[PDB]
Amino acid sequence: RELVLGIDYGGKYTGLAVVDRRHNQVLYANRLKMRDDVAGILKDRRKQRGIRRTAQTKKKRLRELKNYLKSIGYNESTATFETVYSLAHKRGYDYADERKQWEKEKQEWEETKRNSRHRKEVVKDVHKAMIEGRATEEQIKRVERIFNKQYRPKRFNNRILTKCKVEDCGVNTPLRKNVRDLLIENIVRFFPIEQSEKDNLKDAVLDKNRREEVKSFFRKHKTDEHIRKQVYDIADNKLSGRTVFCKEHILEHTEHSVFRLAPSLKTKIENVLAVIKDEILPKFTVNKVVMESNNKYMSHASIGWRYMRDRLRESLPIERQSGIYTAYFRRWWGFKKERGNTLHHALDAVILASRKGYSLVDMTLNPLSYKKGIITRRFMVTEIECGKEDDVISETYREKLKEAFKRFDKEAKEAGFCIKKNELVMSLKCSIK
RNA sequence: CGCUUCGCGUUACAGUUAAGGCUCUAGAGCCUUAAUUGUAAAACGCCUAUACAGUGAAGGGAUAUACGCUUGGGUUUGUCCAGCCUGAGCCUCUAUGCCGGCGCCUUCAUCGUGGGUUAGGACAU
Ligand SMILES: [Zn+2]
Repeated sequence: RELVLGIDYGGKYTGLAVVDRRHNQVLYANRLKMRDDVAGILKDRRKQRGIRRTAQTKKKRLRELKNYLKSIGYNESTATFETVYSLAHKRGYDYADERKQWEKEKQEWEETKRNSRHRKEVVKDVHKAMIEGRATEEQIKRVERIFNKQYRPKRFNNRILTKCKVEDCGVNTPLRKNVRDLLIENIVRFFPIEQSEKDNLKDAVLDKNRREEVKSFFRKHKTDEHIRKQVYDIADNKLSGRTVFCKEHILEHTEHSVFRLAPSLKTKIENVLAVIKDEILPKFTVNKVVMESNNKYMSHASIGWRYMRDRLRESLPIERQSGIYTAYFRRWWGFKKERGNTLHHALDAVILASRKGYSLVDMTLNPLSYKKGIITRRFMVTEIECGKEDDVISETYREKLKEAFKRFDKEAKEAGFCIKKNELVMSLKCSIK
């Protein structure tokens, strides 16, 4: 009995099916929803880790400055100590601190810039502080090595690590800005020009400030706009992330032959395997046809596909059907493909595990306050949500808040809630229920 | 998946200022709410003492070194991991921070007591 389990893996939903290949009977067919909340949770972890390690570095800098200043005779009371210890909590940026994310971060930088200073300002301020406090010059020079000190090393050059795709080498892929010579040529191999012209284009695009010859060639030669964009991405050194798999396999990857993967992808695959282990109990599948996508003559094995095959063998022929046959037998057996349809995923899993014939008669079936016994935490006017405006303890600003959220239904500056030193939004105490 | 500060915000304490009042007899005190200044905390825990930071000097720095490879250790638990930190030869793969000046290797004095991780993915319960 050829019980073949077919798994169609989308970016969000996943279809599972088990098709007895005699008479193309279907013994199991199901859909499953994958966890899409893991990347945001990891982003929350990254933000929390950055906050905690910034606080820890602040503690280390404060302890070091306190120890040094008490060593050179500047006790806590010293008017020369309090000024320097006050500027230690606010040392400022040392000029060392897709479009939506850029726009978003750009605003917070300006937000930080509108209410902070440059390292040089806090430093010239500790200068004037210790130049009238009789600190000679060496001691002021030694507190500049505490203000302008990095405690945890900033190591970001070789962190995002990707292995190769061809599966017989899992070596470290280089960054896109290191193997540009192997990158640009990967474009020009599929070009209808002479090899000498290929080398001339290599020399022109590969920096050397010779983009005018690149533009002249591109005006002269008929070349696609996406290839135009890729070449100009190579030439302008705007490349980000690692290269598309290792150097010896950039130019040759037409032959076939995984502990590292995205943890969101890993937990999606494990959820699918959790459902698979609920298929495994009552069905012994002798073969597995899997096509893992987003939504022969195929491309290389996907990292999620490879991890899925390895974990399926751990929990056996596990093949990957081409998209041509699956797409053909799909619409030809009725209906078409819909992105985000769970039924479509289930029926693609049914088709994937089915024994194909040829010429339609086979496929059957933040801390809080605890004063006076009542909880009252402070929330900014931006952080106060509608419906819960009555929890504000401040009766002086309660009417003002509700009126602004009704009369006016930037708005805070219009409503006059930017009353601070740097015109920041004020915060009100709200009674937590 | 990740490094890193700049902040913002929260809580706790100690002050100051501005309103809106309760009590004593124009004044005094404290009640709330805003703003402002200063300090501290932001996991608990686990693991470091053979570890970690500072100080000054000789040493290497594209035939150093490691964020790179192999194998461990901490986090690490009921169990396995991810990430981060790190030991040890490793240099095959990964690559270079800054304008000799950063990191690194020992070394006295190290009096020091400091350091890493920290609620995320699965199974069982
Ligand atoms: Zn390769």
